Amino acid sequence: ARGPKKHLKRLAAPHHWLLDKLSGCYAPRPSAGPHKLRESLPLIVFLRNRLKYALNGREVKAILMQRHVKVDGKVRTDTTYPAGFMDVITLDATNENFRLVYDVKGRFAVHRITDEEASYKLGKVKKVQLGKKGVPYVVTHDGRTIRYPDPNIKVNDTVKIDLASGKITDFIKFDAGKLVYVTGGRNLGRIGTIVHKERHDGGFDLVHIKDSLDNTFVTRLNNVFVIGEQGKPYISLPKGKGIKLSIAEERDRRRAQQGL
Amino acid sequence: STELTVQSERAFQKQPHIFNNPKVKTSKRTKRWYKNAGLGFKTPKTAIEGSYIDKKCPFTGLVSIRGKILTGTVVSTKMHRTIVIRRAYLHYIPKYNRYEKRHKNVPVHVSPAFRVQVGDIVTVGQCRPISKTVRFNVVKVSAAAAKANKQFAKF
Amino acid sequence: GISRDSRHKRSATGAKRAQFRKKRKFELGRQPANTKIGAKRIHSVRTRGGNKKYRALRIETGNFSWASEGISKKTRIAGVVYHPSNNELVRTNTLTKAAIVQIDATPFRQWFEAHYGQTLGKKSKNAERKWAARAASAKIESSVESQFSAGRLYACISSRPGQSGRCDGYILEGEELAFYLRRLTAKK
Amino acid sequence: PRAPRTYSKTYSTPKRPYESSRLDAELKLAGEFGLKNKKEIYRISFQLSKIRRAARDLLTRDEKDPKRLFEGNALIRRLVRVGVLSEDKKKLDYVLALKVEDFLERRLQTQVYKLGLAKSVHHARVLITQR
Amino acid sequence: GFPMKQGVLLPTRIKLLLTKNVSCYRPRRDGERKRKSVRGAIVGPDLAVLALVIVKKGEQELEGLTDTTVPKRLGPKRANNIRKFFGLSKEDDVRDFVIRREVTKGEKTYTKAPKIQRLVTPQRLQRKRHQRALKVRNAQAQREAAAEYAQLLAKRLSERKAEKAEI
RNA sequence: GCCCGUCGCUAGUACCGAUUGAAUGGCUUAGUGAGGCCUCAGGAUCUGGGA
RNA sequence: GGACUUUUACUUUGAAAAAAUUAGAGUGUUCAAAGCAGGCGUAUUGCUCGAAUAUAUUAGCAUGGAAUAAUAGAAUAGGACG
RNA sequence: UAUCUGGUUGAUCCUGCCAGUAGUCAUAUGCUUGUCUCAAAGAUUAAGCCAUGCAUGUCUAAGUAUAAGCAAUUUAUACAGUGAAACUGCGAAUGGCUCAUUAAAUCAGUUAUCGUUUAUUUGAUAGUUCCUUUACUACAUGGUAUAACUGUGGUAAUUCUAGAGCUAAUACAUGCUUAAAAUCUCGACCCUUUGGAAGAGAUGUAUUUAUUAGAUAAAAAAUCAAUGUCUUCGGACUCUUUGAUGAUUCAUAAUAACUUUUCGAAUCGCAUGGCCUUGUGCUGGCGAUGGUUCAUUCAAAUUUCUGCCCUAUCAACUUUCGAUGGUAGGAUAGUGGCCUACCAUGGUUUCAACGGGUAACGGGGAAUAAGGGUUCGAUUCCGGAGAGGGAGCCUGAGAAACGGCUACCA
Ligand SMILES: [Mg+2]
Ligand SMILES: [Mg+2]
Ligand SMILES: [Mg+2]
Ligand SMILES: [Mg+2]
Ligand SMILES: [Mg+2]
Ligand SMILES: [Mg+2]
Ligand SMILES: [Mg+2]
Ligand SMILES: [Mg+2]
Ligand SMILES: [Mg+2]
Ligand SMILES: [Mg+2]
Ligand SMILES: [Mg+2]
Ligand SMILES: [Mg+2]
Ligand SMILES: [Mg+2]
Ligand SMILES: [Mg+2]
Ligand SMILES: [Mg+2]
Ligand SMILES: [Mg+2]
Ligand SMILES: [Mg+2]
Ligand SMILES: [Mg+2]
Ligand SMILES: [Mg+2]
Ligand SMILES: [Mg+2]
Ligand SMILES: [Mg+2]
Ligand SMILES: [Mg+2]
Ligand SMILES: [Mg+2]
Ligand SMILES: [Mg+2]
Ligand SMILES: [Mg+2]
Ligand SMILES: [Mg+2]
Ligand SMILES: [Mg+2]
Ligand SMILES: [Mg+2]
Ligand SMILES: [Mg+2]
Ligand SMILES: [Mg+2]
Ligand SMILES: [Mg+2]
Ligand SMILES: [Mg+2]
Ligand SMILES: [Mg+2]
Ligand SMILES: [Mg+2]
Ligand SMILES: [Mg+2]
Ligand SMILES: [Mg+2]
Repeated sequence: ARGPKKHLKRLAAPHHWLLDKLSGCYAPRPSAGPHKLRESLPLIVFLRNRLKYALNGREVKAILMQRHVKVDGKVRTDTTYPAGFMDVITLDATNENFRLVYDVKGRFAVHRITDEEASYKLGKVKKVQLGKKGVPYVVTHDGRTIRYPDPNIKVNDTVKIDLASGKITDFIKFDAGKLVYVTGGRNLGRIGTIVHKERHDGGFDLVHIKDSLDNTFVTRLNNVFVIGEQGKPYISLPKGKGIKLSIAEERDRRRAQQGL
Repeated sequence: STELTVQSERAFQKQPHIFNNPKVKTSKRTKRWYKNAGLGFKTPKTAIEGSYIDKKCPFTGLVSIRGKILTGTVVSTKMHRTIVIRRAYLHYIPKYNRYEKRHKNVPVHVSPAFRVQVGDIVTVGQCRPISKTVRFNVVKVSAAAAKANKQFAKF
Repeated sequence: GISRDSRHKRSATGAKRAQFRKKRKFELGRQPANTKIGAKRIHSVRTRGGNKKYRALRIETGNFSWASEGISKKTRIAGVVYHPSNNELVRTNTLTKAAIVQIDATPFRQWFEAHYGQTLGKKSKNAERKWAARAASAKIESSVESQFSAGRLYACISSRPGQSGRCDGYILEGEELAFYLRRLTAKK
Repeated sequence: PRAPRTYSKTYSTPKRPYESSRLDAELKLAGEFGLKNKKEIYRISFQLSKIRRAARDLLTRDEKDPKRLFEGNALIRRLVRVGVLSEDKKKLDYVLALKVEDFLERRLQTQVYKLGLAKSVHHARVLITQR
Repeated sequence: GFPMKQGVLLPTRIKLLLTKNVSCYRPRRDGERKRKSVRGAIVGPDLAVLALVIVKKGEQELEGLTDTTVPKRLGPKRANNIRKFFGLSKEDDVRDFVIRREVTKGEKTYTKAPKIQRLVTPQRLQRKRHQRALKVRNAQAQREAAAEYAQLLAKRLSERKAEKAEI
């Protein structure tokens, strides 16, 4: 309908943000960026709706424009900048670092990380092509382009990215039995090693997954994000470790911790 | 369809960028290109052995099979190089908790690599639009003749 | 302007269809270049998304390659003699892809006799070396060698003059040349 | 273009308009818990109706089916919470019983009277509204 | 009041479709064209005003015209225009040839000059140097990273050759 | 006792009906055809063949 | 990796899947329709639970079943294996 | 949350409808009306018509300041603060509103691009630009023509503008530059071998064409033409380099050329330091704006499978002037009868085509509570369409735009 759409009616806004139905009408429409609209957490949301550091949206621009906030290393000043999964958000003042990884409910959690871990990030490589002049490149889920990767890096492998400098320093192949983080679907936020891949030529590979509770599920290969070895992630996980408790199990945990 | 002639158009029929150098004396006159369409569809031998041209041929032409896979049952072979199949299908109606017979005709391209007749069951594979109505291209014959030669004269 | 929608047009059933929405520019069409021969005239058309397309109307030289010889020269286009689509393109000498044209020969003759030292139809040092190194390899082809005597060579336009602004092509050869030769006289 | 405000109505009117047995039965309640409306009874019968519908449904599911266990237990402790469901009878075939009067005898207007403090439900009403 | 328009010919008035960069129309909006009445270029008794331009001077002076003279509002601003308006050669340094306009502040007289442009200055030359530098500095950096990869490829081949001679 | 139809009064509805009756809306033949676009020209003026 | 595969219906489990609505959990908006809040302290420089679940049916995808109901098979053998 | 009752008879049991009863995010109207919270609302009829006002404008240290503007102090005799106006850039293609059209259309779920365009955001990305290549090309940086303005004017009348005189750039228009290397072609010469050579040109990216590489289905041999590297000069060639997809003529590269030749920074702001042969030399900090190609993101455009209300007092329909297919072209961002040539005779239908109706936008949904159903959805979210009716088009990444233009009709 004539051109690019610029608004977003709250209600059409993605749910994992947790915005209230009333109080306004629109939700902030995520800028074009390194993460898709529907799977992103705009800076406005993070600074005010999660960290509670700002009350106004107008106060969020106030915070940002002093370059207090900086994403994956760079300063960044875009109220609705599309922060996304694996990104690293930093506040120099307040000496605070953050990673965007998922809940178990499929929400972006406030997860505090050490200055040391704020060094780097993890990127799923999403395609590996031959660039102009024969220079091979990889391209990761957050749309970084990295020239001259290791030949043994293929698609779906995950990659340790420097940040300070753009380079790669490692890569975990997509083998049977490797720590996986689920990034979409219902099983969003669950974690579980990998059992086996259903091939399916020309239409969606299924990836059978089992966690550290001997529980099993299945997602499309698209939704699967390797992050290390069973036992050994390559980043700190949120509390929960992505195990998914039954509504009963959750009930009891909450009503077992009852006495003030 | 094709049959005979092959060089029977106003334009000279050729496979693009498949050059045969006249300087180099060859023993097969014309260099021929083909692929396999994938999804484990055998490129039949008439496609390679052949000399027909068809740039809408799944195996010797510039189409690709991607998308859907449909198996219909062929109900008309009157159009040169294209067929119409009847897709055989069956359809539920909740209020009455029974079904009702339905059908849909589909037009599909058919390479001279295949030799289809009315009655054959035919597996078709989706491709880019190829004509006003055709979005499908034969790809494999599950049939044969449907007991034709088993109907000759008396004893 | 010219719409390329399908939504005019009867449905495969034979049914008539109602108008739903007006013409959109993104289904638009433009008019034919109908490019002719001689004295360079080329206009740009502004296409979708920024982007130029070059409408050659009138052209006198194109870049033409002698496939089997692995070289390509720029020549005058003498022009048109056979067209598979429409014979008025020929009579009007109109330039389009697939047009059979005659080109010039002289640039290909100069090359060949410089490269082979053999001359078509009818004393340097290393040059002698190279020529003698070639041949058993200079054996041309009957129906091409004969074209040079007339100073005019058959060629199939292979570019799209109305889109690219270039009128480029290859020299006819082998069976393909045989083919248009046969038409060229089985109609003359 | 703003989120709709959701509402619900909270009562239900009896089909037969003039059934004197039901009409007596309703009035007695009105004068026994100091109500002002047939609606204040119509309301509770509606609250009940769904609680019962809920319970009915769960009962049709298997003994110790996950949903049954989760939402059934939850429904019970909610009911126990306010004092409609007695402690002993605590497993939903009794909520399946229950009764309008059980819900009534837990209103603040009645509890204010039940232990002294008012002596007559009507004094008890007047006291409540008057802050 | 309708204006004349060079080129139309005609001694009447006509309505024309005008564009950007044409007389008798100032477009309000990019790509806007308006249809507008226009008077022809040929003179006739219908004209309220003829616009003449003395090309050369008669035998006598015309009062408020040849006997009064009014100076150009603005002086040369761009570096070389200052050069040509005084004929100077790139040696003389413009800075002092730039014109200066006086203005009184009651009991203060101020002097304000333009701001020369395309004037060659230290700051510019520094930015020329710098870009020249980056192009080369990158170029060499870009060569290294290739060679180092060629290494990674070379001694990978040297793993698949001490492997393919192990078993 | 019941009860059928023509005939007569009031009121209502629909039907047939000269008027080759009327009206609105959607498509459309043939004829005429604005305008922008594309194109063969043109060349007030104004440059270095071009605008 | 090569070489080939009689067709279907039905059923199962799962994936992919907007929110709001709906069913429904948690939480005393004073109640309630709602809302998605809120709750604890050192109430002087903070601690903390949430923001579930279900449904989502026809068609398409993916996995298990082999009853029921169809299809096809070797009889002028142009049958089957090697 | 599985209920019925009144009325045909003298009375009776039925069939059967009328009436009662109950709800309605269901509208109107009548009467009556105190408090809290909540809060729909010119859809239905007339996508009928509209007085006036408002609803789209916009500036950072960082494109353009000689306001004959304001301000003065504070280092500023080029400029330097602040800033009207104007140029330039960007935006006005979002939003908001309505439901007229629309019945295989749209829409939903599910697909496809190996079928394309894509401002912007994000990440990558450029040593090649000149020239018969010693008396040399502005790089210490090349060209004017214009607004605002001054001043002369025209009309009853508008966001009308004319003649004259100025002056800017990240507007317009031009136009230099940088290492080493390797490979190709030519070849002055010398010498006959088995044969080699000084030095001459060409090789950025993009555009167009033609050509070749892009292997791999397990292993080996001979010969013909050209021609590689190493000679223990009969001869050997040993190790020989390979990306992605289910699938490609894919990504990428190589050869011969082609082009009214695309891009390859003449831009701006803060800082002013190092280095010695003391040239105002040579270096050099942070980050703005820009820029080609690729990727990403926001998109778009088409597209697969299945699903629509009433209707036979609609049975055959489709090619007038494309209906269904084949070939070639043209056009398009691109597939395609999209359009044009040639050729053929196809395409749909009782499993309801084709035609008609709809007081028809689709969907999420709403009402009604045993279950199965029935009715509704102009309308808070998604999709589509429109801006009195039609068509045409300029700008632009994006519009067939209407708070844009153009014509016709009202
Ligand atoms: Mg935004
Ligand atoms: Mg796919
Ligand atoms: Mg035919
Ligand atoms: Mg034309
Ligand atoms: Mg400047
Ligand atoms: Mg299911
Ligand atoms: Mg939900
Ligand atoms: Mg009676
Ligand atoms: Mg009676
Ligand atoms: Mg009697
Ligand atoms: Mg009734
Ligand atoms: Mg309304
Ligand atoms: Mg209206
Ligand atoms: Mg000033
Ligand atoms: Mg809108
Ligand atoms: Mg000029
Ligand atoms: Mg520019
Ligand atoms: Mg080989
Ligand atoms: Mg390979
Ligand atoms: Mg290619
Ligand atoms: Mg200094
Ligand atoms: Mg009728
Ligand atoms: Mg009949
Ligand atoms: Mg065709
Ligand atoms: Mg004709
Ligand atoms: Mg016919
Ligand atoms: Mg019917
Ligand atoms: Mg309607
Ligand atoms: Mg609706
Ligand atoms: Mg409806
Ligand atoms: Mg309506
Ligand atoms: Mg519109
Ligand atoms: Mg109106
Ligand atoms: Mg019309
Ligand atoms: Mg319009
Ligand atoms: Mg508008």
